[PDB]
Amino acid sequence: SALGKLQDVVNQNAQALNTLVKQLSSNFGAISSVLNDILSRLDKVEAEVQ
Amino acid sequence: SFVIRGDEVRQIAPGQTGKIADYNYKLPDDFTGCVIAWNSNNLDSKVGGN
Repeated sequence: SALGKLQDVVNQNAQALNTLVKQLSSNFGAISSVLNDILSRLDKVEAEVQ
Repeated sequence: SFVIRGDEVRQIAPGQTGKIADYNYKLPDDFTGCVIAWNSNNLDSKVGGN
């Protein structure tokens, strides 16, 4: 209960980096979250828009 | 300037693929300009084939 102040600073920085890494799996409305899987399955101008 | 059949005129644009685009005449992805076309059957066809 006392050392929770220092542990929370560790937990907040770990949760922030986990959130930043998990956001690589998001689409944002693109066809895919995987960047090679866009390029290997679309023509140049279409892949560029995704 | 060139002649091609009326179908293949659709390959004459930036970002297209197909043998006229890819093996004959490729426009840049950053092209600035106008593509102008017309049917020339009366000039460019001949009986027995041109």
